[PDB]
Amino acid sequence: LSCRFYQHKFPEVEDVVMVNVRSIAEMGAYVSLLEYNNIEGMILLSELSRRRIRSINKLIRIGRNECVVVIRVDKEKGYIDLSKRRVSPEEAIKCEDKFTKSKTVYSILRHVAEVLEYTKDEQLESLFQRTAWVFDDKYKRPGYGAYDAFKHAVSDPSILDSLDLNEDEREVLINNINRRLT
Amino acid sequence: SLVIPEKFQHILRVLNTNIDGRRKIAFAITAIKGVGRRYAHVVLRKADIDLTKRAGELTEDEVERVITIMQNPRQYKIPDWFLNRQKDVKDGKYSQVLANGLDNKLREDLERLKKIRAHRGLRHFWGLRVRGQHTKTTGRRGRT
Amino acid sequence: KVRDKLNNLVLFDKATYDKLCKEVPNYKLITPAVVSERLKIRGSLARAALQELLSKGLIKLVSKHRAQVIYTRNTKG
Amino acid sequence: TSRVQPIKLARVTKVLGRTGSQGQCTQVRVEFMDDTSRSIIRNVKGPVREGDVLTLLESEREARRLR
RNA sequence: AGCAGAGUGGCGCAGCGGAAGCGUGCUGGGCCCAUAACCCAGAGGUCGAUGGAUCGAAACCAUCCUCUGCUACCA
RNA sequence: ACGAGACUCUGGCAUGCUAACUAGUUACGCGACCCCGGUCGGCGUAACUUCUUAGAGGGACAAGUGGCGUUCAGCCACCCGAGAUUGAGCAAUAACAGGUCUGUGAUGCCCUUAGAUGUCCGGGGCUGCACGCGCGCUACACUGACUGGCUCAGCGUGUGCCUACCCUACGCCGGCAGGCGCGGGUAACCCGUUGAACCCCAUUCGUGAUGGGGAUCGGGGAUUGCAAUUAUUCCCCAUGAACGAGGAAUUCCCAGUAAGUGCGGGUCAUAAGCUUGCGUUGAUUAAGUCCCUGCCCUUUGUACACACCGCCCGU
Repeated sequence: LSCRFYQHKFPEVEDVVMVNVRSIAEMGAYVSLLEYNNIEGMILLSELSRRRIRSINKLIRIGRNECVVVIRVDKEKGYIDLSKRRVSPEEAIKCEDKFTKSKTVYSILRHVAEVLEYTKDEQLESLFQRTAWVFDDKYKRPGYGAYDAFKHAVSDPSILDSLDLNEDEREVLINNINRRLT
Repeated sequence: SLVIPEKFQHILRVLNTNIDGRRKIAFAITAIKGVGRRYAHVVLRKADIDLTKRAGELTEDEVERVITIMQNPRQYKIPDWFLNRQKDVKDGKYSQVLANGLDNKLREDLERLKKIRAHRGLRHFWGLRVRGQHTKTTGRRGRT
Repeated sequence: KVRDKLNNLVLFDKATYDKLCKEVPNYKLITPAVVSERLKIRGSLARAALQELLSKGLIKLVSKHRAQVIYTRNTKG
Repeated sequence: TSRVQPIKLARVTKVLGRTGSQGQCTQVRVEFMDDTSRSIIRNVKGPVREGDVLTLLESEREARRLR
């Protein structure tokens, strides 16, 4: 069981993403966006570094994640062009923190989902919409509007029970937020 | 027929080993150590069992007849040259071994060679090749 | 990158039989490969079911070969 | 970008020498069909004939040399 | 004797729920007529230890051990 | 004047020429089966070279047409046309401290010559394994694996001097590897119309280290040889490991070509994962370049000439 992290199916242009590299090809390289349900991406050979490289696997490092910026996307066709050269050194810590909050939210909701025993794609998307995407749209922040909401809801059960998802599933989610997020 | 029958036994516990029932009966019985592809066709030809059925729907009397063909294959008119263990150095009998006699008799033959101190036994004790082939270029997974 | 090791049933249960009998004669192209993909059964089992449906007369033959066979539905008119 | 350039198709008039580092490119003299007076030079990859009409994604650049 | 830091490949170091890596050292191969530079691959890990929470911890909990930052023999 | 070319061999065609019971074709008769007509690599004999064999001659030469070119050498496309670039053989001056004294009763010098570095017999070794490297073979599967049936070739070779050891149709026995009395060929006659493999068709298998892959290993039976153990080889049943399309780097090739697939010869008493030939199926891409690795000619530069893998300055 797996799905996308945020409510957007494909990210917008000039947006930072953390992506997992899969294989290296001739014109580009095949990657997998872990926060967008492992969709197909492309990184260019000339875009890997601003200076002269000596080997392809100087900067490939197959299996380890990296930070990229979306240069051109195609929402109707499902193609995203990634960029490695156009990144700032100060963006890496904020991207890592955002991915940390997103991955702990995904792990907590996956744990709550396997407790509640709801194994379906549409039902799992409904659980995400009733659990995290509602507060994300309420706080108007794609990722920063969720972890602060769990941090407030760990101490405020009235703020926790604002979403009308269920009763026993809401109690299980509150128990998971109380035990994990401390 | 093609619908699953009642008491369709999935896992078959035969001769203290694990046998899948989803495989063909000419091939599901080949998972037993000691019996292979060629001798499996003879056994299901002596017994009146067709080769078009899976192993998971057969019952006690036919699998019991097949186990009798396993244990005593000589007097069901299986030819003597079809066997794996012939003309024994201990007693001189023709027999087919099914993993227990096979494993302990292979172990007893290896300790017999190691006790008799033949160079086949010394090569088996050292952990080398016995059939007389070149070791200079191959066998690189011997020891670290 | 999910593996999802397929475990195809060797024979039909209850739901597969009427699911086949209601949906397979309502499809455009029928081959044992696409029957095994859609109904998560074995390849030879799909061949036996298609031979049964051919003997029943609800499927017309198009071409036969030792590699694969081609089957299609009846005309709805 | 944010601009869809309409695709124009052009027919050659004369083939020139083969350019490129390995000699894999070729200089051709193409001409437009919406107004048959304009002649530019483009870089093509692959074998071309005389009277062979090519598709052009853009109609604004000019042919550069082997470098 | 009192409070804190560190305990991770031969060496130094990053890490905090889904999970053994980095720089360096060693071995081997390629490139070349050959060597040095350059590239590739691998071996090398009780993550100091005990019991427990958790579906699941090297990290969370309590203790001890080893080396340091401050008080110093305080009767 | 040598080299290139010129020259030779082979392939590609000629219903024209010479010829065939050690090659066939076409007609005729007989015989066999079927429903009046088809099949016979069944039997036998009246012409012939259409198939086959191999001899002499012919044919392609930029020959024609349209362009480019100083309209000179030549180039491009097209028509008629079996081919408008088939493949090999031979291959100059100069030198290499290239390899061979283990090809030779070809060989200078040195060593040794009866307790022999000559020679012979018996046994062993050239195969022995922490590891690295090169040439190759089988596979990592469903364009597939197994099982039946259908169905098509060409190069070859064959009873040897001391030298004994040939290729094989046919009958029986045995699952098979194999065994015995029987017939031909010293070869277009006999194996043989060389019923080859890949392919073709029809079942079984169903994404599973699986019916892929056959390494390792146990037991048994035959053949060769005086002798197999460190299994010569072959056959039968078990045993079913690694391997999920392969890093840096690197090899070969452009038309019946690469590649897949099998058959001959060399070694051979027993004998091919090698090599040389042969045949079947049969493609992708390209008609260019000097970027890489190198080669040919002219000009220029040089402190080099055992020749840049050279020479040389300083702590």
